[PDB]
Formats: sequence, C-alpha cells, structure tokens
Amino acid sequence: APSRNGMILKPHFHKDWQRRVATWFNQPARKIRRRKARQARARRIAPRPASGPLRPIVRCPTVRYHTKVRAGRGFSLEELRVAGIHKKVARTIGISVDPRRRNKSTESLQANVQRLKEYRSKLVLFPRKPSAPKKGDSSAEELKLATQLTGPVMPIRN
Amino acid sequence: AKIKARDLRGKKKEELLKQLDDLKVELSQLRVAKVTGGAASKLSKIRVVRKSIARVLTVINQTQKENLRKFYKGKKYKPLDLRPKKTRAMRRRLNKHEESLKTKKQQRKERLYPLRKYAVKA
Amino acid sequence: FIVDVKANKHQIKQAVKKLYDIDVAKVNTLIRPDGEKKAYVRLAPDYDALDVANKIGII
Amino acid sequence: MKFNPFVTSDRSKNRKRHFNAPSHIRRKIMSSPLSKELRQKYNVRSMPIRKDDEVQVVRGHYKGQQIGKVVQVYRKKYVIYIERVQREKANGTTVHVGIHPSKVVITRLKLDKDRKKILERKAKSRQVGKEKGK
Amino acid sequence: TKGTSSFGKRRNKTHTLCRRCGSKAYHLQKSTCGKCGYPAKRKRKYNWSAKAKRRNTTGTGRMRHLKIVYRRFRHGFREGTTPKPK
Amino acid sequence: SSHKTFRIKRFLAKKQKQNRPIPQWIRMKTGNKIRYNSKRRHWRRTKLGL
Amino acid sequence: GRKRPVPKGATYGKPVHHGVNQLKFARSLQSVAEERAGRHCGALRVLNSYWVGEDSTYKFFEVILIDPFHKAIRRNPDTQWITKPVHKHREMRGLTSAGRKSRGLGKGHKFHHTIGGSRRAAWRRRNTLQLHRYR
Amino acid sequence: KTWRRWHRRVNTTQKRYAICSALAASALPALVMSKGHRIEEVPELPLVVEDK
RNA sequence: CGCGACCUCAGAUCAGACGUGGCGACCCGCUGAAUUUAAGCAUAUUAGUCAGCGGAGGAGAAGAAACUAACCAGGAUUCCCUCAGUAACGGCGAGUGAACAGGGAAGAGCCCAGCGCCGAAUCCCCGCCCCGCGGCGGGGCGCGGGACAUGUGGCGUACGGAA
RNA sequence: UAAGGCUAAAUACCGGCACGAGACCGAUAGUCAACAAGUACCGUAAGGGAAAGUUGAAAAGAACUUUGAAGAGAGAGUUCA
RNA sequence: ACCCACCCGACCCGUCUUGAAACACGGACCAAGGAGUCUAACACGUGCGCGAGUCGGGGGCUCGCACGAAAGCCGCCGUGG
RNA sequence: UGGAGCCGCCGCAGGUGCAGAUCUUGGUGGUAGUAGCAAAUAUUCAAACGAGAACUUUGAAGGCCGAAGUGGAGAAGGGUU
RNA sequence: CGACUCUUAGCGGUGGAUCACUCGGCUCGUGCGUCGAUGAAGAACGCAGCUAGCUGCGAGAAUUAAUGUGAAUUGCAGGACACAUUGAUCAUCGACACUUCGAACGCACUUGCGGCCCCGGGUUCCUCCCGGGGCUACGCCUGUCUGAGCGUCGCU
Ligand SMILES: [Mg+2]
Ligand SMILES: [Mg+2]
Ligand SMILES: [Mg+2]
Ligand SMILES: [Mg+2]
Ligand SMILES: [Mg+2]
Ligand SMILES: [Mg+2]
Ligand SMILES: [Mg+2]
Ligand SMILES: [Mg+2]
Ligand SMILES: [Mg+2]
Ligand SMILES: [Mg+2]
Ligand SMILES: [Mg+2]
Ligand SMILES: [Mg+2]
Ligand SMILES: [Mg+2]
Ligand SMILES: [Mg+2]
Ligand SMILES: [Mg+2]
Ligand SMILES: [Mg+2]
Ligand SMILES: [Mg+2]
Ligand SMILES: [Mg+2]
Ligand SMILES: [Mg+2]
Ligand SMILES: [Mg+2]
Ligand SMILES: [Mg+2]
Ligand SMILES: [Mg+2]
Ligand SMILES: [Mg+2]
Ligand SMILES: [Mg+2]
Ligand SMILES: [Mg+2]
Ligand SMILES: [Mg+2]
Ligand SMILES: [Mg+2]
Ligand SMILES: [Mg+2]
Ligand SMILES: [Mg+2]
Ligand SMILES: [Mg+2]
Ligand SMILES: [Mg+2]
Ligand SMILES: [Mg+2]
Ligand SMILES: [Mg+2]
Ligand SMILES: [Mg+2]
Ligand SMILES: [Mg+2]
Ligand SMILES: [Mg+2]
Ligand SMILES: [Mg+2]
Ligand SMILES: [Mg+2]
Ligand SMILES: [Mg+2]
Ligand SMILES: [Mg+2]
Ligand SMILES: [Zn+2]
Repeated sequence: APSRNGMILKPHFHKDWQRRVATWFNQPARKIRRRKARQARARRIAPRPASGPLRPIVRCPTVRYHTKVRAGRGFSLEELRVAGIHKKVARTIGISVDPRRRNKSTESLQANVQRLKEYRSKLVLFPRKPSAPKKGDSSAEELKLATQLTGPVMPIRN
Repeated sequence: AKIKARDLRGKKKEELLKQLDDLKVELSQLRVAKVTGGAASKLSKIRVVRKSIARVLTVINQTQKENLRKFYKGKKYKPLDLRPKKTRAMRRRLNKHEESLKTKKQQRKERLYPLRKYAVKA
Repeated sequence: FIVDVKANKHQIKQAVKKLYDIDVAKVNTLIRPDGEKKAYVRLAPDYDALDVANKIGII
Repeated sequence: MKFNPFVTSDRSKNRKRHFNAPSHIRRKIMSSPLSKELRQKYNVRSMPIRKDDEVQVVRGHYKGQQIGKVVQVYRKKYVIYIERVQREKANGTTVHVGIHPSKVVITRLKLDKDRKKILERKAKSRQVGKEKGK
Repeated sequence: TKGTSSFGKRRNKTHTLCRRCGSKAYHLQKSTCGKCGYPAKRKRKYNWSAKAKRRNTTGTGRMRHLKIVYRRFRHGFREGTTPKPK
Repeated sequence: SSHKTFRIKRFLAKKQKQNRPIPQWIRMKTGNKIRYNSKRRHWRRTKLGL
Repeated sequence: GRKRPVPKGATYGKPVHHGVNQLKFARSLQSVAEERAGRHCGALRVLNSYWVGEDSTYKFFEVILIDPFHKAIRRNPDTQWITKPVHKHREMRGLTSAGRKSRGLGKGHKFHHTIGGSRRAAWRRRNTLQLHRYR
Repeated sequence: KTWRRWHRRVNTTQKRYAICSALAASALPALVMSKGHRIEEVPELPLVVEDK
C-alpha cells in the first residue's frame, strides 16, 4: 500500500529472477584473460600491427551522430579500384574490405582512397623468401623496423 | 625360489607352460594344506605361488599378442583387439590425411593470394 | 571336494581323473548355503578312497 | 613468501598432504641431519634415515650422547626405533620407543651404492648454488 | 479387519530383484521395473527427484572403465608404446 | 522357502557371509576407529532385501 | 493440425488453455518428415528435403540423406563438413532448411525474438539480472 | 547470497585527496610517532635517500 | 519359350563400414502448467517459466543482409555498456516491454544448383609391387569390377562471371 | 535479393578431471553426509533417510598380590596427570 | 553476598483484550538452536568530494597478483547517464 | 579446576544478545518402586549338575491337548532359524 | 538432635553444554574440457594366510608387466630377498589382463533351450557322448551373390 507521496513505481521482480542473476566476479579474471590472449596474438602476427587491418573512415548515420566520424568495417570496392589495389590482394596486406558498402558522395570516396594511398606509402611489405624479388621493400626498411604498431593503425581523429 | 619376468621373456613356449603347470600343482598342495592346518610357513607360499603364476601367464599373453601384431603390421584389415583403441569418438575423427584435403579452388587461392608478412610506419 | 560353481559333473569327473590319475564311479554335486559347490565323488571299486586320501594329503 | 601459484600454504591441505602421504614420499619427510663431522665431509645437510644407520637422539627424555644403531623405520607412524631407546612395559617386556627422525642426528650412515649416488647428487647441487652465488 | 488381521495375509510378492538396476522393484506381473524401467531400452530418470538422480549418477559406482579413461587422457591417450627400457 | 531359484540362493549366501563379527586383530591395527561390526543382521528382527 | 492429447477434453486449468481442437504444431510437416527419416536411419545424416505431392490425408516428402563414413563423402572435401559430429542429427535440433523456419530467425525488424542465437537465448539475455561488481 | 554488494566504489578525486592526506602526515613526527613507529633517532622525517 | 537388357523390388550368419545406451552445469528443437499477483475473478499475470519428450558439443546456437536507415548515411554473427523501464502492449488495471543509432570485446570470410564450356576430363571397391604404417596414406602398375549422362569432376555464383 | 549450404573469435558453464583462494561455517554449524553415508533403518513400490569427531607426547592401555562364580572392588604400578 | 527470624508489603508470567490472578489460551525442568535479512527502485535527511557541471561504468594500458582477483593511470574523461 | 591460546584501544563487518512460538534437537524430574507382569483347569516329591535352582535335566506321581490335536507332514513366507 | 521436607555450600554421580582443536564442508576463481557394440554408466557375484565393513581389484581377482624410486610392509604371523641386485616398498601406468547381468547381441530369463563350422578325449568321420574353441541382435549405407514381377523393351 502506498503512503503519502512517491513514484508509483513498477519493479520487474515477479518472474523467478534469482534463478537468472548474473554475477560479475569473473570480470578481473576475464579482463586478464583477454589481455593475455591479446598479447599472444600480437606475438603471433610478428611485425604486423597488433590492431588488425586498416579500416576506412566513415560517417555515422542519423541527424544525431551525423557530424562525427568513426572507423568503418572495411574499404569499398570503388575505393580499392581507384587506389589500384586488387581486392583479393588487399586482404593479404592488412586492408579491411567490405563489399556491401555503397558509395554515395565523392567526398567520402576520395578521402578513403587517400587513406589507402597513405597506407601503401608507410607499409613495409616483407618478401616471401629472404631472397628478395619485386614489391618487397629494402633490407634497410626492415632491419630498422620489424616493429609492431601499437594501437589502431593510422587512427581517425574527428 | 623367485620367478621373475626378466628370464621368462626369452624362454620357449612349451617351457613356459610346464612352469605354469608346476606352479598350479604347487598351489593345489598349499590350498590342501591350508584346510588341514599345514603351517604358516606353507601359508606364505600360497600368495607367492599365485603371483608367480600370474607372472608366468602374463609373459605368455604378452608374447602371444606381440607375435600377433607383428603378423598383422602391414595388413589393412586387422583384429579389433590389435586395432588402436583411443576413444569411441576419436576413432571416428577424420583420417589425418582426409582433413587436410584442400579443394583445388582453395589451393589456387593459397597460390595466388598468400597472406604476406608486412609492417607499418616506414 | 569343494568345486567351482560353474562345473558340470562331467567336468568334475574329468578333472578328478586328470589330477589324481584316478577313475570315478560317479559324481554327486550339491551347492552349499555359503556358495561353494560341494562334490561327493564315488571312486570305482578297484580303487580305495583312504589310499588316495593319504596321497593327496588329507586324513 | 611463496609466489608459485600452484603450491598451497593452506593448513588443511598441507596436513592432509602430510598424513595421507605415500611411503616413498614419507621417506623424504622422515629425513634427519648429519653430524657436523659428516656435514663437513660430504657437503650435505641431511639424509633420509634408514634401517641401520648409527644415530644420536638429540631431544626429549632419551636425549643423550650415546650412539645407537637404528632398529626399524615405521613410516606409517612417522617414527624410527633405535637400539637402546626403549622402555620396560608393565610386565617387564622391553618396548622400542619411537623417536621422530628429525630429533635425531646421524653420526654413521649405512652406505650402499644408491646412498652413495644420492650424496653425490646433493653435494653437486649445493656447490652449483655456491658457484651461482659467487 | 482393515488393519492388523489383514496384515496376516500378505503371503505373496509384487516385486523382485531387477536385473539391470539391482533394486527389489521389478514388478512381476507388469514385467517391468519402476526404478530403471528395465525392459525399457533407456534408463528411467526424472528431474523431480534430484535426490533420486544423485543416488545412481555416474560417480556413484566403480567407474572401472571411466576412471582409467580419465588417467589415459591426462597423460595424452598414448597407445602401443613403452617407456625407454633399462 | 525350500523352493529357491539359484539367483536367490546366491543372494542369501552372500548375506550369510556378511553377518560374521569383526576379527579382533583388526582392533589392534594402527589407525583403527572400528570396535564392532554394526551391520549385523538377526533373522528374527530385520528381514533382508526381500 | 494437432489436437491436444488430453483424455476427453479435461485440459484442467484456466479457460485460456481450454483449447484442444483448432491448434497447431510449431514445426512443419516437412520437418516432421525429415525428423522421421532421421530417426529411422541413425547413421545417416539428414541433409535436406523436398515435396512430392499431397492427398487430403497425407503429405509426401523426399529426404536426402548422406553416409558420413563412406569414403567418397569423407574424401570429397566439399561434403566432409557433414562428417563432423556437430552435424549429428541436424533435423532433431532444428537445423535443416525446413526445421530452421519454425525457429523464427532472419535479419531485420521482423524478428528481434531470436536476436541472440535463438528464441530461447534472447529471452535468457533479456531476463538476466546482470549484477555488476560496483553497481 | 553471493550477490550481496561486496565491492564499493569511490570517487577518484576523493581517493586522491586521501592519498595526499596520508603523504602530508607522513611528514609530521607526531603523527608518525603516534602511529607507533619508533622514529626517535631518525635524521630527517620526510626521509629521502641516495638512489644506489 | 527360351535367352538377353534395364526398372522396381526381395533374401543372405554375403564383404566392409556405421547407428543403438549413458551423462546432462552450460546448448539446440519441441511440449507446457498451476500455485501466485490483480487485495474477488474469467482476459491478463505467474510464463514460453517448473515438470514432460527429443538431440549435441567443448562449447552449442547464430552468421556473411530479400539488414538498418531516411543520414553529409551505416554494412555478417555473438558479447558488454548504453539506448530504456523508453516506443509499444494491457479488464490502458495489475502489470509487461523491445529495436536502431553511439561506444566497446572480437573480427574472417566462403561454397553450390543453375546458366555455360571442357572425349566423365570424376568417384568407389578390387588385385600386384616400393615406401609409410598405434589418427590406413602416398607412388606406380593391371582390358580387374562397379558408380555415373535421370549428370561426377575443373573453371564459376551476384562483391558480378565467362569467353 | 528470399524459397540451397559451410565458417574460427570475443560468449555460456551449480555436471566432469585437476588446481588455487576466502573479513564463510567450526560437529544441533558447514553439504544429507568431518566417522565403514546415500550407510544403517523404513516403505510392496515410487521413494524416504538418520545418529555418530577428540585417552595420551608416547600405549607407557594398569605386571603382580588379594576378596569374589563373575561383573566388580582393595593395594601395587604407568603417566606431569 | 549464605542461612534463619520477625513486622509491613506482596495473586503468575507471556499474550489478545474496553477489561486477566482468572473458571481465557501457551508454559513439567535444563542445555544448545531460534525470527525484521539481503538485492533492486524510489523519496527525504545527514557526511564527504567536485561544482554548471558531475560521473564511472563498460573497455583498455600497467604483472607471474604473495598480499591483487586489489592499487594506479586513460584526447577512452566522456559514447553515454 | 583446566591445560594452549587469548585480550585492551581506534576503525570496519555481521548468520550479534531469548522465557515463551501446542517452537526445534538433546537431556532430566515429579508422577512411582506406582499402574502393572489375571484369557485358555495343574501342579507335587526325590535326585543330578551346578558358586547359585520355584523355572534346567532324569526318575516317580498328578493333570491337560483328546486324532476338526497342543500329534505326524508340506504349500507360501522366512533364510541358517 | 531424632524421620521427612526446604535452603545454601563441599565432594561424588547423571548428563554432554561450554571452550580449544579440524585430513569436512560452503563460496569465488583458474586451466582443461575426455564415456560407449574394441561392450559405457549402473548392478551382480566373486577375490586377503588370518578380513566382517569401507576401500582396491576380476578366476593373472588387496592385483601381473613395465618405468621411476631405492629398503621396507608391518595388527600378528610368516617369509622372502644377498637392498654391490631389474631391487623390498611406494608412485606412475605405455604392455597385458578384465567373472556375470546391463544399449546388451542365437532365443529365452528358468539361469532354461538351442543351431551351425573347427579342435582334444570319444571315434578311428560312427554318428552319438563328453570337454574346448569360433560364429549365430535389430536397424542402416556402399558394394557382392541368389532371385521375383500379365513392370518396360530386344533378339529369337
Ligand atoms: Mg579491436
Ligand atoms: Mg567448385
Ligand atoms: Mg517376523
Ligand atoms: Mg489466465
Ligand atoms: Mg515461410
Ligand atoms: Mg545418446
Ligand atoms: Mg487473486
Ligand atoms: Mg489476497
Ligand atoms: Mg479466490
Ligand atoms: Mg507471457
Ligand atoms: Mg525443464
Ligand atoms: Mg556451430
Ligand atoms: Mg542468407
Ligand atoms: Mg546490427
Ligand atoms: Mg533514464
Ligand atoms: Mg511476457
Ligand atoms: Mg555443373
Ligand atoms: Mg550453420
Ligand atoms: Mg557429531
Ligand atoms: Mg556433536
Ligand atoms: Mg551436521
Ligand atoms: Mg562440542
Ligand atoms: Mg567428548
Ligand atoms: Mg567435545
Ligand atoms: Mg590435567
Ligand atoms: Mg484478534
Ligand atoms: Mg472480549
Ligand atoms: Mg496476564
Ligand atoms: Mg472467574
Ligand atoms: Mg487462541
Ligand atoms: Mg499446558
Ligand atoms: Mg541461545
Ligand atoms: Mg541527499
Ligand atoms: Mg594439547
Ligand atoms: Mg558469519
Ligand atoms: Mg531457552
Ligand atoms: Mg503392585
Ligand atoms: Mg516335525
Ligand atoms: Mg548438595
Ligand atoms: Mg553430541
Ligand atoms: Zn530396474
């Protein structure tokens, strides 16, 4: 029964909720586990960025977010076509590619081509064998860095 | 007095049997003697003879089964006994050669578009 | 005797003959309330039971 | 402290480990120090005590400078019986009184081949650590 | 009569020893158990008797195969080999 | 009953073997907590798995 | 359809649940068809089914099955996914094309129930007091 | 129950304020002596040392 | 009144394989209450919850848009934080109740049928040799059987593809 | 771009094997269960289901004498007790 | 504070009840056990920090955690509330 | 008396204080050496053993069941009686 | 004073509170994440020199082999062993073994009845008889052999 003034309030504890309470005593143990697993994955992908692949710049949807810009899922095909990277290869050099992205405006396209161009400049493709063929960079830019890149690769700053 | 595994390994098959028989006889008499009092001195042996009997029988089965899996090592179909028991499910895994069969389409993919070792910022 | 519970009279007869080089008239088994199949074994009249009894140890 | 995160430091766990210990493990638990004399000679602090070592009892009632030969090792009872370490029961019969191995000192070892190789292994590890420390 | 005098004529039995579960619950006329359902291919268990469930779970018995499987696994399901001999 | 099956007879036999009282040398063992058998079944009171 | 198996009527309860006649099973007949083909041939691994006709009384179906342990399937790489033991009893778990449809999962606004794995899982997620450490 | 609110979370400035307060009174011989520490013969109370 | 193809069907203690039961904390598919709340009760609620049946795996399920949106647009699934006790449902009472966006954990994408081209270029089992053999495989050689044109294999699948 | 299909990862885990810890309980508590417990015992059956830890550092657990048919005592002795 | 004596006073507690010494119920006696808890949401009061802001989660970076499943830090410091 | 751990102060935390619940588990009284050991006719003498005899055994006498039996054998059930 | 009753204290009983211990629980976390026709889980019955229960094992039955260890096990016996030797005793466990029921499999649940191949006594393949051994569940797939049909054809 209500007594003199207060929010006529509806709690949702009518089902058997104590049967499905989910505690968080994991979380520290979890946080570590992720972190180990993270450091392992770095070490496996030895000079490759820990991050992942490079990802496009992309505007959010809706009037609300609109003004901001994130990393997207992957670079469109037009953006790869214009940059001149064969889509099947782009995956092999650490360039995210989605193929479901349309491309409406040319301002978002040329920006994302520029991204890939810049990436290709500051990328150090190792040759397949220690014996060096084409494409593969010099042993100078190799000895001076077989270095991983900490954090997201070429980060987007709005 | 002591019958060891050590020596029995080399011995001939007929020779192993006679030895087992002679222990089986010796076991009988002690069992007889346990009924009629006998003596603590006898009622030790009964445990000893039992284990020496086992030591004999064991050597025989090891020899018979070693020879057997020599005889089939090579043949495709072999007795279930001699086939390798791991775990029901584990005997239905894919074959070790069968699970690394690439489709020609997948092989071609690995040939044309291999993942490359690369780094960034230079 | 006390005998293994799985045994037929035929088997006992054959065992008694084999072990003690003897020869049987008839075997006559029962089961003790304890679990151990007992066996009364009549030896053929050429043989004396007390003589074999002395051979096997018992008396 | 102990930092190894697979050891235990848990009364109940250590005691259970102890009392329900298996013979070969008890051998190690039932160890006893060498006399300073032997400590000098072999380069070994202590040794697993055995059926017929010569031994002094250091503490208790039987604490004394006599050197009694070991009589038996009752690993179930965590104890060793020693030559003249005994007590007359009600009816005159002598009874070998138990002494715990660690409250005893080995003056003379019973050296077999294996005991010889053990002492060679312990002395070598001791001198490796002194070389590492230096 | 309903009571003590009628306890008098309990001369004959319903159940006997079931040969799967071992319980004295094999109903002779029905020729089924009512404990494991014997003739029934699958074992009888019900989720309401959690106490009953626990009374013959796995752990309970010998686990004579299953206890050496656990050991076998531990060290790695190695087969047909020995340790280096002397 | 005097008309037994073999199944039942064997069952009874084991039950008959289980009844015996403790061997007194057991009392003298090292870590002994056992003083009496406590699983002793008298036919006149308590009536079998049957 | 599916009449409610209760003696006479006698679905004792609140008269919401009094229904016995006009009510209808969740899975399709085609799924039931597969499930039965699966039941019967335990070794065989149900792949998929199709329709071949319908009377008033019956429907007919044709369930494609596969030996997971016939070398021609085992060694063909493109099929050897069915030989994996997660794909035991697809039809029983609601995993063939047919029995997928009852589960009520597809992308987009017309679903939401089944916005974890499945119907059950979303409910599970939605009715967990997540009780955090610090709150 | 397990889901008793065990952990207790504190505003960050407040945490810092406490840690400043403790530092500030790690000076003050009185507060150090009162906390029991026999600091009678020590040469200087915010006691700082060489970095060997 | 034969013999021979095939089709559809039987029988074999035929050769060689698999399936059956268990466990069930977690998982997938069905099935499915009533105490209870509403200060009575029938819709509602309890609840797609307990019990019931089925089937799994080390996880399962899901998953590469017949999606979101309506923006200057995002771009598989799962998970967390938020959205939000909100939009909505409801004897509009009791009560119930999501999603997108946004930020993170992770991050990976692919293959058929078809349409077409390629002497079925494909597969299984036999038998002889060399290696290898405690996850039955490689290589060779057999007018040695069979599957298959009522369609096997290579190329190829919407991000276009072929010539 | 539906009416065919495969796919690791972050996710779950009061069952299992093997460990680690605790501002928990300390034998009417904590698991039914610290012990020969799902035991004894009950019930035709489904099922129900206990009680029960502690001599001492060491058994050194009371030789011997004596009263009594004996259980029981009286002295003696062991033990720091 | 142990016992006894004497003068005066003085019905048995608990409880429901307008009213209990009640011919109202519960209570032979002693030991141990035994009932306003925790979570969530709201409101007001009070204490502290910061203040047109505040915030910490969730996540991440720093360790094999002995003490740590803590402590610290974050253009994430603010997606967001 | 006992024989191995325990307390003061400042803070924090709670499964924190019992006379009652026809409360729970265990124990103990008064009642009380009380009720009670009364269905179905019956016992007596001597001896033996024996620490010890109303009750055992043997002998003698007196009695009962009175072959629809208090006799002689099974079924079921018990499970070593 | 007498007996009895009441009260207090001493000592003794009854009873097992309290306190002190704890090889047990309860909770949180970590890693791994493995049963089965090659017979699972579960049940039964067995097995020790003296052993009933718990445990441990399976007719090789408180265990065999192997490897590691290196003198015990021990309630009492007895023993072994040369503990300068594969060597007691534990641990591990890769070899061997694993009675009967049980999905449970020749058919039945009496523990009853069988069939078919081979072996030893029995014969001198004479079938009997006895004993031993190996097969003999259902469903299903790939092939194989034997077939069936006024099913569709061809040739005769
Ligand atoms: Mg990331
Ligand atoms: Mg292809
Ligand atoms: Mg009776
Ligand atoms: Mg309703
Ligand atoms: Mg549809
Ligand atoms: Mg199953
Ligand atoms: Mg109501
Ligand atoms: Mg009401
Ligand atoms: Mg009502
Ligand atoms: Mg509902
Ligand atoms: Mg359920
Ligand atoms: Mg999956
Ligand atoms: Mg799709
Ligand atoms: Mg989405
Ligand atoms: Mg809000
Ligand atoms: Mg609802
Ligand atoms: Mg094609
Ligand atoms: Mg799938
Ligand atoms: Mg207790
Ligand atoms: Mg107690
Ligand atoms: Mg308790
Ligand atoms: Mg106590
Ligand atoms: Mg006590
Ligand atoms: Mg006590
Ligand atoms: Mg004392
Ligand atoms: Mg009232
Ligand atoms: Mg009134
Ligand atoms: Mg009153
Ligand atoms: Mg009145
Ligand atoms: Mg009342
Ligand atoms: Mg009363
Ligand atoms: Mg109290
Ligand atoms: Mg306030
Ligand atoms: Mg003490
Ligand atoms: Mg507490
Ligand atoms: Mg009280
Ligand atoms: Mg009287
Ligand atoms: Mg008679
Ligand atoms: Mg008194
Ligand atoms: Mg008690
Ligand atoms: Zn049963």
